[PDB]
Amino acid sequence: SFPVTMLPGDGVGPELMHAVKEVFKAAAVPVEFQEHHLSEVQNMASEEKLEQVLSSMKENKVAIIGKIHTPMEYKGELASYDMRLRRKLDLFANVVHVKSLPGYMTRHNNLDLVIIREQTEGEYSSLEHESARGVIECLKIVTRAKSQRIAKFAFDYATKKGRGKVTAVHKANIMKLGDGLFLQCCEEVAELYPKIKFETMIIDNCCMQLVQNPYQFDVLVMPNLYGNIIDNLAAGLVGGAGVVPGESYSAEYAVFETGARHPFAQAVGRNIANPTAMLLSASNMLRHLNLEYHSSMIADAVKKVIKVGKVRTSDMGGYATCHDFTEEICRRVKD
Amino acid sequence: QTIPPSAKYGGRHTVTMIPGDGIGPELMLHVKSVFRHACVPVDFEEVHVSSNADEEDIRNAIMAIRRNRVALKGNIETNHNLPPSHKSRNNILRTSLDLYANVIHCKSLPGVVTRHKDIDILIVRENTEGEYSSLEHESVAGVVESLKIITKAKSLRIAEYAFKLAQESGRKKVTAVHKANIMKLGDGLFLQCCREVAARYPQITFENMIVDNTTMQLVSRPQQFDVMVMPNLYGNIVNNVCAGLVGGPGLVAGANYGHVYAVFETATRNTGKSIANKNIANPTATLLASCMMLDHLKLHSYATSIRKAVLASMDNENMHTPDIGGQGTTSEAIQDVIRHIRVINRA
Amino acid sequence: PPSAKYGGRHTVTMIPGDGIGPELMLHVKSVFRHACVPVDFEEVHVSSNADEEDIRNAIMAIRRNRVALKGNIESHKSRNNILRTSLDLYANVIHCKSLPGVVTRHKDIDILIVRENTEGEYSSLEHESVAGVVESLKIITKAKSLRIAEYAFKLAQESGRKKVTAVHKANIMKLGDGLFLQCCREVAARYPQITFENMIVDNTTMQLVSRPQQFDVMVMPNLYGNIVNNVCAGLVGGPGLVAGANYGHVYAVFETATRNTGKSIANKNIANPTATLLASCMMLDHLKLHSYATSIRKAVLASMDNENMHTPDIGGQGTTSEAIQDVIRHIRVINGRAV
Repeated sequence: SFPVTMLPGDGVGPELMHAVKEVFKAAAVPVEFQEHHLSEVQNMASEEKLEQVLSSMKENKVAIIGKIHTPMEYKGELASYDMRLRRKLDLFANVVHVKSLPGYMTRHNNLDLVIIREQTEGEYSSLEHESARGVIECLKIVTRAKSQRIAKFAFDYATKKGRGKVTAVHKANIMKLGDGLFLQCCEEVAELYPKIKFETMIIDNCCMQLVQNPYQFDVLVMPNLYGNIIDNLAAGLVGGAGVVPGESYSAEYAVFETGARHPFAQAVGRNIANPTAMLLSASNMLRHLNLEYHSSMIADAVKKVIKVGKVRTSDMGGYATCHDFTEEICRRVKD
Repeated sequence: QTIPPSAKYGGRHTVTMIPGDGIGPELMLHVKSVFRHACVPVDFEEVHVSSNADEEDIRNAIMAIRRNRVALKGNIETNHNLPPSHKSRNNILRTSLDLYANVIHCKSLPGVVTRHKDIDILIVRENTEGEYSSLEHESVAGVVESLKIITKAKSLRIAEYAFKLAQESGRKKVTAVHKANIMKLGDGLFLQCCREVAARYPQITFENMIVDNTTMQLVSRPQQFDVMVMPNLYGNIVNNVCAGLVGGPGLVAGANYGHVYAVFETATRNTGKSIANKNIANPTATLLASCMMLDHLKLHSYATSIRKAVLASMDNENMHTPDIGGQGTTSEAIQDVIRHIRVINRA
Repeated sequence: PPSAKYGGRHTVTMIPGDGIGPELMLHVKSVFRHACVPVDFEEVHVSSNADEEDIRNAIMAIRRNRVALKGNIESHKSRNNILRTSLDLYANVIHCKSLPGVVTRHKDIDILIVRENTEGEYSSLEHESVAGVVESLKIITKAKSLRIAEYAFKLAQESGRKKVTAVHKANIMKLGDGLFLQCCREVAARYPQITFENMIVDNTTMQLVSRPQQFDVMVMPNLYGNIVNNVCAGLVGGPGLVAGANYGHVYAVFETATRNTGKSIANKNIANPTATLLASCMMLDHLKLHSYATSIRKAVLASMDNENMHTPDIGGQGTTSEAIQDVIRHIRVINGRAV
């Protein structure tokens, strides 16, 4: 069998995975999970065991995590861990599919995009100090390396998945040399993939168009701050954090997580959380593990039960338990 | 320039792939299918290549190759030559890529019986300085001069490649091919070009041989040869002959290397325009091209499990293609190799 | 192109600039003339008149010859700064040496100071975060630190020196200097036959006025320069003595230590040529013409053993037309070479 590390994270994190456990244990997927429990999110004060999580990660080459929810003004520096972790696994690229699903009927439909987000640079590098009493100065960082590389990943995904045009989001009309530098690295690469048209949209003007006509876009590449922004805006369109899956690759390692942060409300293991986002990411994980059988079954199993609609959870216009929904995934995958 | 690093995002190396004209596409899809069954972490960047619009677009098609340092291609029909100005579609690519070394691998096949058996030969030759001269001006009518060119520099670069090939692969004899007995200076220059590097690898025995007797020596006792090297002019001879010894053009993997860039091509440059979509073409060469393409990505584990397969499927008599004397169709072969291809290491 | 090297006398970019260089360059022209030096000159114009692109054409001349010798000149930036960026000159050297001809307060001095030029930075920018509050940024690159640390150790093995010292303030800036200290520490393990030393800049300055003999080679970030530089300049006597040089990965430009024009002492035939000559001395040392340099070197220092050949900036009464023609005498010339 194949062993993949599982980081439950905080919130419904563990309650999600235990459904992916029952799903997997119901489709005979040959995967033992060397659970590297509790990446600390203040559930357990834990830190600099990232190398211990990397160590199983230097082995199994792939993992799926929950969400390392991040704490506020605690942990002293509260240097964001994921990124901290992210820095460790060099997970510069974070890719979140936004695929409207057959059953879910939102205010937007049949929409298919893909969000591409850098994870090392940007403001997420905790570079802050006091210039004087109540005068706080915070850094925005862009590396033309880590920007050229995310632009490099940006188009090579467009060609590999056959997409039309990528559109780079920015605010360089303000930070003329910051996003301006990043904007240049994209055109320097956009000229290299001439089969793919390429736009540059001012950040806000995107987020506006995304509520009016997000159908105009295809692939979106941006730094981290605009990323974490667009990621949550987009998932709300398709359905919310309960369905939207996410992947974050690296040089060799590849990670699968929920798309958005999490349902803000503290459902907290009342078995009212939706496992869809995990499962889709989880099947998109088997589709990377060359078990293209199991992945292409699980998705259909999940995609069907949604389009059925007889069973939905709080986030999807219905009321039904997680295990209620999870069994029906398991039931509709046994026959 | 503006060139970036070719990178491998989280597993799958991204390799450029060109379908071509004639047999090219109908084979590539099996190579895809072979890989996809073998769970090979290699993604493929298709690029429509030529005979549809060989003017400026292909060029946007060069770029994909200049990106990923490794590509695999089929063949392109020759230009009509109406332009009659160089413009070898295949050639242009190897020019703007500085692809100097051309390498083929004629090996005997236990399932392909030939006049001779137990053959293993690696052939090496240049492209822009290994003679094969163009030019050819008419001084006055009825008189034409051709100007074969040797460059001492590219002669040593192809020489060092011949020996850097032998040591990494555990070979034992490099044998130069030349006609220094007739063009004392041109081929003697290449000869002394070989002698210089030959002393830098003393463990590797070195030998020269005249192109004439070398051809004779092939059809009689070709097993004596291990590594052969010549300028590009004499290659067409040695290549097509060593090709036919172990079988035919559809059994020889090929490769054009650059100082950094590496392209994989079939041993025999046959368009097959007459066997279009006949489900007939011999895949065993094209497959073997993917084999050494994996060996160049340092993934031998898969190139080795693929290689043992294609030898495996070929040994049953029924799988041979018409071009080598069989009665089967490609679809049976590809699947029979896929049959032969077990789930090593998956489900 | 290639560095031009027509067989016979080599070609060097020559530019007098503002200040006494034009008066100086012709006297160094007379020094190279008398010493039968097979070195020609291609003089190039400079700033404060032909602003912007006109200087670039002259740089394009310096783009040819990998070596030049210059005087001093002078929002935006300076011409000397714009030149060393346009040539990526990242090794500014000065040779502070005691002179038997002028007794200072201390004797027995031989010191080579090398700093960077973009690495020290500190001129990068600044922002008025609020009224009255400014952020200035020290910039320490690991690469350029190593690269200037290598230039220090390689030059020391070339000039036979024994000791190389790291001047820093990592005790207060634990990271910027603490990166530069360990940056030199990696290099020092690769030159074990050379003793390596670190020192706070404070205790280093206190040692200069008390025991400069314990200093062979001093390497530091370019910020600390003006302090250590202009101190070791006045330690051997001041500006008109110490010879300067700006090297690069291929290019190498020589100049005086202090960039002062001395526009007050203009055409008075008063200014000390000592440093401007010593700049040609180690500039010939770069062209490996050590024979021609070892002559001019000992010739001026023995000609300076006289008190009437000093200049007012060091205490004497003599003019330049004297000591110049006087060193012309002390250059022993037999059959067209320096013997």
